[PDB]
Amino acid sequence: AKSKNHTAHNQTRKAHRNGIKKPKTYKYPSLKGVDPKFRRNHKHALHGTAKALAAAKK
Amino acid sequence: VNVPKTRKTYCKGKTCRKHTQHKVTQYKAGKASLFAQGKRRYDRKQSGFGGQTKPVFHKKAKTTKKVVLRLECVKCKTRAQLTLKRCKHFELGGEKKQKGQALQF
Amino acid sequence: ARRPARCYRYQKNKPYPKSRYNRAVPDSKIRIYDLGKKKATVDEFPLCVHLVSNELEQLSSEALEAARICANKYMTTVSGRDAFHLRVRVHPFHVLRINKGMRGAWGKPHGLAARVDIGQIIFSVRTKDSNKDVVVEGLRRARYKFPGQQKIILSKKWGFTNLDRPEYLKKREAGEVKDDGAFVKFLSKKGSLENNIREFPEYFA
Amino acid sequence: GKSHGYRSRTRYMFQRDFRKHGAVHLSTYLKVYKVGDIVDIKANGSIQKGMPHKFYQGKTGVVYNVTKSSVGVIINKMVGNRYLEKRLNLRVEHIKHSKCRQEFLERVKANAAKRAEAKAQGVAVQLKRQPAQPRESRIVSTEGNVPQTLAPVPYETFI
RNA sequence: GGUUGCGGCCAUAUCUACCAGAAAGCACCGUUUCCCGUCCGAUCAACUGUAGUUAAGCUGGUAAGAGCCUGACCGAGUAGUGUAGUGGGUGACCAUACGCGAAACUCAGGUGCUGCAAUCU
RNA sequence: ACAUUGUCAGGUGGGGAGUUUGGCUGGGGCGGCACAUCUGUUAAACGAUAACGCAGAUGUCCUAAGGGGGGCUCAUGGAGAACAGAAAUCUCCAGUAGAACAAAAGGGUAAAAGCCCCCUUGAUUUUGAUUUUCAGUGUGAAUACAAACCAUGAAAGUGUGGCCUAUCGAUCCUUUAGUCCCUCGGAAUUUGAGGCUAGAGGUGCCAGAAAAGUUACCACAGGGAUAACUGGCUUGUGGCAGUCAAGCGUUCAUAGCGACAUUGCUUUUUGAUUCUUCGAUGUCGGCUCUUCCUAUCAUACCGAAGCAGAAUUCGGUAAGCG
RNA sequence: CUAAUUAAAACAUAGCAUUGCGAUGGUCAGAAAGUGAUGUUGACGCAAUGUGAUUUCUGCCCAGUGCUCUGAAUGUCAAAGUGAAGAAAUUCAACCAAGCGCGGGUAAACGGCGGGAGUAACUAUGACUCUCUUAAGGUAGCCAAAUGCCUCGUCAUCUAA
RNA sequence: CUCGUAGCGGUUCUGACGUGCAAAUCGAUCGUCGAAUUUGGGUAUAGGGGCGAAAGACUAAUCGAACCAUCUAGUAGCUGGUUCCUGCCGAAGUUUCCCUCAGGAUAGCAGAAGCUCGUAUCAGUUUUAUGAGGUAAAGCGAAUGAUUAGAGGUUCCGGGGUCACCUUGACCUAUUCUCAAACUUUAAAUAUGUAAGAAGUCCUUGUUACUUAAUUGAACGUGGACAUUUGAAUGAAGAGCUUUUAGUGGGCCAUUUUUGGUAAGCAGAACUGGCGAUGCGGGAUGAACCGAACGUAGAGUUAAGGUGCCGGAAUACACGCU
Ligand SMILES: [Mg+2]
Ligand SMILES: [Mg+2]
Ligand SMILES: [Mg+2]
Ligand SMILES: [Mg+2]
Ligand SMILES: [Mg+2]
Ligand SMILES: [Mg+2]
Ligand SMILES: [Mg+2]
Ligand SMILES: [Mg+2]
Ligand SMILES: [Mg+2]
Ligand SMILES: [Mg+2]
Ligand SMILES: [Mg+2]
Ligand SMILES: [Mg+2]
Ligand SMILES: [Mg+2]
Ligand SMILES: [Mg+2]
Ligand SMILES: [Mg+2]
Ligand SMILES: [Mg+2]
Ligand SMILES: [Mg+2]
Ligand SMILES: [Mg+2]
Ligand SMILES: [Mg+2]
Ligand SMILES: [Mg+2]
Ligand SMILES: [Mg+2]
Ligand SMILES: [Mg+2]
Ligand SMILES: [Mg+2]
Ligand SMILES: [Mg+2]
Ligand SMILES: [Mg+2]
Ligand SMILES: [Mg+2]
Ligand SMILES: [Mg+2]
Ligand SMILES: [Mg+2]
Ligand SMILES: [Mg+2]
Ligand SMILES: [Mg+2]
Ligand SMILES: [Mg+2]
Ligand SMILES: [Mg+2]
Ligand SMILES: [Mg+2]
Ligand SMILES: [Mg+2]
Ligand SMILES: [Mg+2]
Ligand SMILES: [Mg+2]
Ligand SMILES: [Mg+2]
Ligand SMILES: [Mg+2]
Ligand SMILES: [Mg+2]
Ligand SMILES: [Mg+2]
Ligand SMILES: [Mg+2]
Ligand SMILES: [Mg+2]
Ligand SMILES: [Mg+2]
Ligand SMILES: [Mg+2]
Ligand SMILES: [Mg+2]
Ligand SMILES: [Mg+2]
Ligand SMILES: [Mg+2]
Ligand SMILES: [Mg+2]
Ligand SMILES: [Mg+2]
Ligand SMILES: [Mg+2]
Ligand SMILES: [Mg+2]
Ligand SMILES: [Mg+2]
Ligand SMILES: [Mg+2]
Ligand SMILES: [Mg+2]
Ligand SMILES: [Mg+2]
Ligand SMILES: [Mg+2]
Ligand SMILES: [Mg+2]
Ligand SMILES: [Mg+2]
Ligand SMILES: [Zn+2]
Repeated sequence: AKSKNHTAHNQTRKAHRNGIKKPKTYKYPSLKGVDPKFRRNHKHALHGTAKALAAAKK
Repeated sequence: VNVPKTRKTYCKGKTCRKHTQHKVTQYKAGKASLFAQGKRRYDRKQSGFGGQTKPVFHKKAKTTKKVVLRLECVKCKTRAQLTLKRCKHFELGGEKKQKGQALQF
Repeated sequence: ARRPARCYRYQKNKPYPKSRYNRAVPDSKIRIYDLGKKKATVDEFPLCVHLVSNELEQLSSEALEAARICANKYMTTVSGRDAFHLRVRVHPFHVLRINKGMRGAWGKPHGLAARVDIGQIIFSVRTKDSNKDVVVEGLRRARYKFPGQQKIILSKKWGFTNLDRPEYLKKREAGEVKDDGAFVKFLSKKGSLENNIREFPEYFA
Repeated sequence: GKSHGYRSRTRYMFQRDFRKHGAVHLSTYLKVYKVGDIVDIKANGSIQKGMPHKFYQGKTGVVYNVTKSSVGVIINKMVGNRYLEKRLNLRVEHIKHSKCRQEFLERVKANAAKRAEAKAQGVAVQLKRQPAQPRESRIVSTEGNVPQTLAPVPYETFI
C-alpha cells in the first residue's frame, strides 16, 4: 500500500521525556586516542613520580 | 591498467625485513583439488534422489574481477599478495606512456 | 485551449526563470516596452503619470501586451503618437508550468507571468502638463485589462528621472544637466576634474 | 536516488571567503595548542586533508591530543536522546582558539587581582558580574533644549 | 627618518597618469676560465665592484583619480523577521501590539602599520 | 552360448511427480529503479529532513593521470613575420584565472594542486585510535598517529594512492600467501587431509534464497489498508454568464455582434482523493409513474430593433400549463 | 451432449487422407510373473491420427521445430576395460556405444506466405522492371462475411424514414 | 424416409412455482418415434483411476478430481473473541536492518524493581563574552546569467551606394527600464556551538625512556596561598546509576514556512501544539477550533462565549451607518 514515508514529528517529545544528558565527564580521561609516543613516556613520568613519592614518605 | 613486473616493496621475509626487489606475476586461482573436505562432502550429499541440494547461483552482476599481483622477493623467495581495484583491462608488461607522439588508427 | 488567468493568479511557487534546467520556455507576446516619442528629450515631457499596483499578484504577458495596445490606441487618437512616452516598466520573466492520473506530475512550461508588489509601478507615461487628463484616461482604460486593482499616481518627479520638478529645475539653470540619447547625465563632486571639464563644460563659469 | 556523501550540501560552507583565497597566512601555523585549550572548528576549504565533517563546522571543543600538524578535539554530538563524545583528528589550519576563553582567563586574573586589595582592606569586594540593572534617577535639563516636536505627518505618495 | 635582509597582519599596502630621491644600501650595469645551465651568459651559475648610471627597478609625493578601508540619527528604525489576537479583508494581502533589525544608496574621512637585526651626511 | 534376465553407467523421457516465478507503485498490470551510490537544488542561513521532486553523473580510468623536487604561467585579446589568410610557427604588450586539474556537479588551487623536465614506487609492512552512513553494528570511503622500511629533496619537509566529495560485498565452499607452526586421538615415517593469520573467487534485489508461464473452471485467509457503479470534496476540461471596446454592422463601438485581455457560475459532460461500501448498497438502456429546478421551446403579458406590414431577432416577468 | 441455467454452428458420422506394424511384431496393460488386451486376430487386418456426404479444387515454402534416414566417421563420447608415473591412496593419457553436432528427405507434420522508388502518346494506376532482406513471398478462390479497428466504409436495393 | 400416438428426450413461454407438490416439479408449446431406438435383470471397468458420439461431462443430490477413516488439534505474518473490582504510573504509529512494505528484529517512547548517595550535578530559559550559517531582504551604471531603450566612437569583420557618401551590422565607452530555487560583493530575524572556575587560579620545583641547542618545554605531581559574591540571572520539583520487561513500529488535524498540483476533505516535507488516548464550558450540531484538562462535595470568582424569547444574563448606556 501507499504509506507515509518519513516524519520527525513527535521525535523531540520522546527525546526530552527522559531528559538529554551531557556525557558525564571525569577527571583522568582514558589515554586511548592519545599520541602513543606521549603515552609511552607518560607511563614512566608517573612511575618515577610514585617512586619519588613513596620513598620520601615511607 | 599498466603495472611494472618488477617492484621495490617491503619484504616480510625474516631476513630482508626491508625494501627489496620483487618479481611480479598475476595470481590465478588453481584447480579445485578433489579430496578437499567440502568437495568430499559435496560427493556424499548429491548421491541418491532429490537432486540438487546446495544452491546453484545465477544472478551474477560484476563485469570485472580485482586483479591480485602475486609478488616474489628476488633474494629470499618470500612471496606477497597485493590487490588492485576492479578494471576491465590489466596489462602486466611494459609499453609505458610516451607523451609527445602522434596518434593513429 | 489555455488555462484562465485565475489559475496562476497568486504567487504560490518560487521564481522559476529560463536557464540550463528549463530550456523549453514558450516566448512572451509583449516584446515592445517603450512607446510614443521615446526619443524625445527629458525636457519635452515633464509630467510622469504612473500605473501602480495596489495588490501583490502576477500580471501575465498577454495582459501586459493587451493593456499596452489599449493605452497606446487611446493616446494616439487624442493627441498623437509624439505626445507621450509610454514605458512599460514590467517584464514577464516568470515561467509558468502546466501538467497534461496524478502521476509524473512535474510540469512543462506554459506561459510567462510578471510578479508585481503592492506599490510597484506598472506603466509610466511622461508628457507635457497640458496633456494630463488625456494620459489618465489612457491609463484608466488600461485598468480593465489587468486583474487586481491599480492606481493612477501623479508623480512629483520630472519625467522619467529620480529627482523632483523643482530639484530638476535648480539642477537645470546650474550646469549639472546635459542630454543623452534617452535620459540625462548628471554632474558629481567626484572623479577627475579633467573629466568634469570634458563632459559638462557649461558648468565652472 | 538520494545522495548522502561526506561533503554533501557543503557548497557555501567550505568556500573561501571572497578576496581571501590563496595560501594560508603563517599565523595559523605559528599558533600554539595545548591540551585543554578550547578551539573553534572552521574548515579551510583550500586544505583538503584533516578536514572536519560538515557537522562540526562552527562547533567548539577541547583539545585532547596533539600530533605533528593536527590537534585532537573533543566535540559533544547530540545523538538521539543523549550526547556522545566525538573525537576529531583535525589539522591546525581548520582550527583557531576560542576568543571567549581568552576573555575568561583574563577575568580569572582580574578576579585574583581584585581580591588582592580586598585582602588589604574591605572584604567581599563584590566581584560577580551583574546584568544591566534598571536606570537610576535623572534630572533632565531644558536649558538650550526646550522640548519640541510636532505631530504625525499626513499621507503623501511622493513618487 | 632613509635603506637592506627576514617577517606579521595581507590593497589604508592594489591599479592608472605625472613628478622628485642628499647620503647609504639596493638595483641596473662589466666579463665568461672555473662550478653550473641554456637554441642563446637575456634567465640561471660563476667574477671583479672593476668601465658607468639613477634611465628603469625601488621609495615618496601629486590626482575634486579608479579601487580599497573606516564612520554616520545617510538611507532607516526602512525592507525582512520572532511572538499575539474569535484584528481587517471575499481573497490577495494588510494594519496594530511586544521585540529583533539590515543591505544597496548617500555624505564625511583615509591611502599601509609594525616586529627583529644591520647600516646611513 | 546371441537375445532374455540381474546390476551399474550415458542418452531419451511435461507420459508422470514436486517446487519456483522479488519489491517500490496516487489500485494492480506496464514502463522505470527513486532497490546499493555521488554533486547541486528541493531544504525553509547548525544538523536532519519526503515525493515515480528537479538538473546531471556511478559500477569506470590511471605505473602515472600516484610520491617528491626544480623551472614556468594558463584561457584569451592587442600589435608585429615570406608563402600565411580567420585560424601553421615566431616576437612583444595586456592578462586574478575568465584555462587546466581522467570522468557529473559543487568546492579548492597562480613562484601551484596547473604546464615542462629529473628521480622514484608510500598504490609498502604491523597493531591500535578516529570521522561519516550509524544500532554509535557491519561494509565501503576517509583523517590523525605510532613502530618500521623506502622514495624524494640541498633541506625544512612530503608521501600509507589519485586536490576533496561516488566508484562497491557476509557465513559456507574453493583458492593463494605466510609459519614450516598445531593435529590426524595405540606409536611412528612419508604422502594426503584438517587447522591458524592475510587476501581472492559473489551474491547490483548491492547485510547477500538456487527457480518459466497461464487461469473466464479456479479456490482459501483477509482487505474498502485497494480498482468500477453511487454520494461528497476539488474543477484541468465541457457548457453558460459578465466587464472593457480595437473593430463588424450602407454612416454608426454596443439594434444585433465583438478581438487582445479580464472576472465568475454549473456538477447534469469529461478529468483528480481512494473518503464510505469487499460477513454483496442487485451493475446499462428501456418501459411505467410521480415530483422538483429554471439556465423558457411553446402558450400569457411586455420592453428593444438595422420593428412599415407579414415574419424574425435580442431582452423582461413567469415553471401555471404543455 | 453440459442430470439441476448453455441442444448449438459443438461431438459423432459415412467419405477422404496420413502414419506404424509380417508376430522374436505394431499399439497398449501389469509391482512382477511360466502375466495380460487387440487376438476365436493376420495388411480387404489391427493400431495411431487428421479432415468430415456429394460437386469442384487443395497454390508456393524443408530456412525454423518435430519426425525420419543401410546416411559423415578422431567433433563430443559415461561406466567397465588398457597403459604411463607413484610406495600407494590417487593423478594423467589413449581408446571411446548410444545419443547430440554434420548431411538429406518429409508441409492432407507443426507452421509460414514482404517493403521503398520510378516507369504505358491519361494526372496519379502499374503488365514489366532496380535494390533490401526470403525458405516461400497468399495462387485458385471469398469478403466490412459469425473473420474489417477505422466503420453507421462507398455505391445500389429494400423503407416515408 | 416422413405425419403422429405409446414411448424416449427437453425447444420456448425466459409460463406456474420459486420458505414448492417437488434440493429440478407442474402446464402449455415442442424434438423424435422401427432404430447409431427404448428398456429390465446379469456382468465388467474404481479415484489421479474408470468411463466419455468430448460437455471437464458422468462415476450414489458429492467431480477442474468421489466417498470413508487416520496422520491431524496439519499450518496461518489473516479475521473474530479472550471472563472480577479499585489504586498508581502511562505510551507509540519514528530510527537502522530484513524476498522487508498486514510482519519481525533493533533503538526510541513506557512500567517495575531497585541500588549508591544526599542538593551535588543540572536546565526545551535568559544575560554577558565568543564563534558558526548564506535564508528572508538587498544587488545587477559589482562578477556570472537574463533583459529594455535611446546616445558617442567610420571598417575587402562581404553594408550594396566612391571603383571619401541620408540609406553601417555587430563591437567599445558612458547611460537607462526590468530580474534569478540549482547567481552574488553584502546580509538579518528565528534557530545553533562553547565558556561563565576548587577537576579553578597563582608560587615553589619533583618525575620521564617524550621533547629542547639547553630540566627547555610537555604532561602528571609534592608542598604552600585563596572559602562560599568561589567568580552572571532564574529555577531545581532530590541527584547519580543499574537491571529487566510490556505495548508500539497503519496514523491524523491545526498555525507558520514549504515541494508537486489549476485545485482538492489531494500526494509529500519542517517546527510546534493537539487528536488518537480526553471528558468539561463555548462554537446550534462536529476527533482536531476557542476556553480549560477531570478524586467526592459546598461556597465564591472567572474564562471562551453571551445577556429580546426559547435560555441564565441590560428590550442597558452612547455616537453614527444601513
Ligand atoms: Mg509507517
Ligand atoms: Mg549531494
Ligand atoms: Mg651578463
Ligand atoms: Mg490562541
Ligand atoms: Mg541553499
Ligand atoms: Mg541544513
Ligand atoms: Mg551537467
Ligand atoms: Mg554505478
Ligand atoms: Mg621546480
Ligand atoms: Mg579530472
Ligand atoms: Mg564541475
Ligand atoms: Mg560506501
Ligand atoms: Mg551459510
Ligand atoms: Mg587413530
Ligand atoms: Mg595444508
Ligand atoms: Mg537490502
Ligand atoms: Mg463486512
Ligand atoms: Mg427566469
Ligand atoms: Mg415565453
Ligand atoms: Mg422569453
Ligand atoms: Mg413553483
Ligand atoms: Mg406544477
Ligand atoms: Mg440442462
Ligand atoms: Mg483374450
Ligand atoms: Mg495445402
Ligand atoms: Mg568411462
Ligand atoms: Mg487474391
Ligand atoms: Mg426419421
Ligand atoms: Mg420425423
Ligand atoms: Mg411422443
Ligand atoms: Mg435446457
Ligand atoms: Mg420459469
Ligand atoms: Mg410443505
Ligand atoms: Mg416417423
Ligand atoms: Mg417403461
Ligand atoms: Mg491418472
Ligand atoms: Mg472448457
Ligand atoms: Mg470427500
Ligand atoms: Mg484445523
Ligand atoms: Mg498521569
Ligand atoms: Mg540496507
Ligand atoms: Mg513494517
Ligand atoms: Mg490487520
Ligand atoms: Mg520507564
Ligand atoms: Mg545566498
Ligand atoms: Mg530574494
Ligand atoms: Mg529553498
Ligand atoms: Mg534557521
Ligand atoms: Mg516494523
Ligand atoms: Mg499496524
Ligand atoms: Mg508546488
Ligand atoms: Mg477518545
Ligand atoms: Mg468559544
Ligand atoms: Mg465540546
Ligand atoms: Mg455553526
Ligand atoms: Mg449562537
Ligand atoms: Mg461537603
Ligand atoms: Mg431570561
Ligand atoms: Zn625478501
